[PDB]
Amino acid sequence: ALRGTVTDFSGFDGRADAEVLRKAMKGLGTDEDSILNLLTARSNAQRQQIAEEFKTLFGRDLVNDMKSELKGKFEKLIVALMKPSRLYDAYELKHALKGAGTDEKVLTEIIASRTPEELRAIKQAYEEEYGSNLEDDVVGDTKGYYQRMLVVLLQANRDPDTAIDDAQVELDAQALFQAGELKWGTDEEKFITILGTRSVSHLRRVFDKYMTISGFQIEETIDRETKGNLENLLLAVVKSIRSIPAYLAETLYYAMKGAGTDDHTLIRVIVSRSEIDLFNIRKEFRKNFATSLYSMIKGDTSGDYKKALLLLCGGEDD
Ligand SMILES: [Ca+2]
Ligand SMILES: [Ca+2]
Ligand SMILES: [Ca+2]
Ligand SMILES: [Ca+2]
Ligand SMILES: [Ca+2]
Repeated sequence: ALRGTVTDFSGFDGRADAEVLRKAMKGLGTDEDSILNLLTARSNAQRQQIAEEFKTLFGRDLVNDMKSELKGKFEKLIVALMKPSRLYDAYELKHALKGAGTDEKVLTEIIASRTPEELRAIKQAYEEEYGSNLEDDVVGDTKGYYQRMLVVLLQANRDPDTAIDDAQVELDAQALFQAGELKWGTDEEKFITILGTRSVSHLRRVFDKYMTISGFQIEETIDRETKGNLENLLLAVVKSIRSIPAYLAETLYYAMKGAGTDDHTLIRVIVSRSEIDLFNIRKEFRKNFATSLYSMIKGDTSGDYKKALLLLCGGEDD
């Protein structure tokens, strides 16, 4: 059921494509249109081969060439599109941790919505690319229970999905009830362990049972019990447990919504998910926000940036 919007090009000719790209940048000016139309029509793996051919044919670096030709957000998008899939998330994480400050929004968004299998891969790529340990970096840049919850998640050791044990579902729902609503203060340690290590199928049942017992959806309790980064993280985990696509569709909505656009987030979610579940994200989006992702992007963005974006997204109605 998980569908992306970008797939492998049928009659792919890495060499032919490279020539088209050279021609589009050679001499005075840039044919941004041909670049944009070609790249959003190739899978990430094909973009990498195109980059290889371009280098053996011209002895020039494609990405470095595009960076000198392209400008602004269009450049940022195309550059993101050229990053190998297995390196992109690591790349975004590294840059969220970089600088004096730390972009918790990015850490929270990626660590909460990625599966353990994905976190495992992201950690390997991170280390072999930046020569640093992802966990060490996160710990060094975060504090309190927010940091603890991230580290628990980074262990990529969530319980596997097996037959649901009802007594166990009851036990956990009551535990969460006593750890929050019935407690003076909050036992965050309890929330972290349960929310961070139980299997996804188990927690979905726990969320429902928790509603029955308390009359509150777990999200309401989280909002009532916590605040700050921890709150954001816990809501992200809960939301992702329920549906990653729905969670990401929501992240997108709020990136555009307001005034102006959180282009970094808009670019990050579309590119990182283009070959995973961007189609599903499209569906959850229309259902929940009554708008088509396409129409939303088409109204908040402009220029080639907007054209490339819509081509990667697609489906005006879906
Ligand atoms: Ca030129
Ligand atoms: Ca530039
Ligand atoms: Ca309380
Ligand atoms: Ca709150
Ligand atoms: Ca806006």
